[PDB]
Amino acid sequence: SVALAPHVGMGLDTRTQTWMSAEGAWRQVEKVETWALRHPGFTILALFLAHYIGTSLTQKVVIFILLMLVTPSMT
Amino acid sequence: SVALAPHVGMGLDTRTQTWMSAEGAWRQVEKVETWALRHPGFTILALFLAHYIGTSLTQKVVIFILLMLVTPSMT
Amino acid sequence: QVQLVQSGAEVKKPGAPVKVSCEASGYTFTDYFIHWVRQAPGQGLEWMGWINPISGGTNYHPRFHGGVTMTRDTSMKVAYMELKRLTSDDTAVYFCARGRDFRGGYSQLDYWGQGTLVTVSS
Amino acid sequence: VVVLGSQEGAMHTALTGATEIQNSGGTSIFAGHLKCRLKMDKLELKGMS
Amino acid sequence: VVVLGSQEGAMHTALTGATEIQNSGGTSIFAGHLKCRLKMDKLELKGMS
Amino acid sequence: SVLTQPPSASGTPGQRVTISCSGGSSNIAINTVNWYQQVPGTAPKLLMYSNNQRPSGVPDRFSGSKSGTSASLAISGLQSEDEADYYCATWDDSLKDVLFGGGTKLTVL
Ligand SMILES: *[C@@H]1O[C@H](CO)[C@@H](O[C@@H]2O[C@H](CO)[C@@H](O[C@@H]3O[C@H](CO)[C@@H](O)[C@H](O)[C@@H]3O)[C@H](O)[C@H]2NC(C)=O)[C@H](O)[C@H]1NC(C)=O
Repeated sequence: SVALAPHVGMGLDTRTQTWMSAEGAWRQVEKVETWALRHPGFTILALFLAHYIGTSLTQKVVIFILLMLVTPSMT
Repeated sequence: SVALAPHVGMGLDTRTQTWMSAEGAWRQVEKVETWALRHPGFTILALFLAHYIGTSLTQKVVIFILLMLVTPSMT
Repeated sequence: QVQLVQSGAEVKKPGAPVKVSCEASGYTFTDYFIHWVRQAPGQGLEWMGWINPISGGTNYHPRFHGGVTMTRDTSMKVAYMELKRLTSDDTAVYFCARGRDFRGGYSQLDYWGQGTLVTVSS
Repeated sequence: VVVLGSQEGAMHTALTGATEIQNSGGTSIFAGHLKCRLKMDKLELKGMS
Repeated sequence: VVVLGSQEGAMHTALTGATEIQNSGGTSIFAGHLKCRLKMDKLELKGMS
Repeated sequence: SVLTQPPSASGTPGQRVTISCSGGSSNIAINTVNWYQQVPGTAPKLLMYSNNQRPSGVPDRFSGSKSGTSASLAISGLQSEDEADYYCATWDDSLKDVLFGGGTKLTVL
């Protein structure tokens, strides 16, 4: 494919190993983390957006985590 | 692999268009759209989560849209 | 050893399809290429198209897409090329050669056969 | 107009959750489960006596 | 052990936001940008006479 | 682009004669050139299976390389048995096809 929609989580799994598990386990996460360490500018805006949206620490945390996670994965 | 993390927003602005502006302008939204059309199940879960966490209207809609964007991209 | 028999030369009439068989044994046929280079009398030889036996399709020279077809079989390790249309132009001997899949080796035609010859006339 | 290269590695990266089989003439597809209702009707121990 | 193919189209996909620089002899970087100053004192009107 | 090499004559006394191959910025300036010599009327053999590497051709006297847009071959101690047509073929990557040359009628006196 365009390698943007990996064939993952289809549910039709078996005891045997998949094509690539040791790397696909952390591929997307490592992309997000290298993004975040490269560019901290988005973090300030994400913190502000989570903070000034109606704030209960549950809501603030979930909004901040999602907003900091979505932009890197889906640029 | 390297197919992930394009430097779409890298900021080296230019007047002429880029390598693939036409496709890259919409490929991510295309991935999300085809993921949603393939799998309708996540919509119910996102609606449930937003409805039972969103205190207000705007918080609910923001939570719903972020959840519906992150998961297809994180797939 | 590794070689290509290339069957025997045959000559036909215009407006009919002719076949050129090309068998190469002695090595694992799957990995390597077959190139099908044409050579005219008193003229330079030009290459037309690959065929990957394992999964490959035709990738003809721009001059020859829709003019020739290439098929193959893995069990017998033979590559088939046939001429879907014989005009007066194609009066030459057609070759076979083994090619590598390396980017620098697309032109690597190490081994060649005898050369099946076909000419067209009334 | 450009031909946009070769998508092979993109494919190999894409199928990140697919299983594996073997392709040698016919294909023996591994990685599957099958239930079987065993029938112990006629089994008898050797050397009981 | 496997080989994981070739990353040609992978790289072609990756360089989405980059520009194009046609290199035939050395490099010829197009899509440039540059600031200039025009000192226009010595511009004859050419039609005074 | 397309490659064109010239036909030329030579003599049986040993001398360096250069079969120059000229191409473009997309076909030979970046890729490995391949040199072929054919005994006329039969199957051509391969003379150089890399840029400057010969598999089993006449050693120590057939050697050449490429410079920028041009590739060249040098032969030393050329006798009569070397009467052959010499071909330079390079892989064109823009048109996704190998680019064979017209041919040199290298005649040795
Ligand atoms: C796609 O482009 C290729 C070239 O890039 C076109 O190949 C052209 O094909 C024609 C006929 O097949 C060639 O004409 C022939 O020229 C020789 C020259 O000696 C002449 O002796 C023959 O009688 C014949 O007229 C033409 O030269 C060739 N062009 C080349 C080699 O540059 C091909 O037709 C194109 N395909 C299309 C438009 O569908």
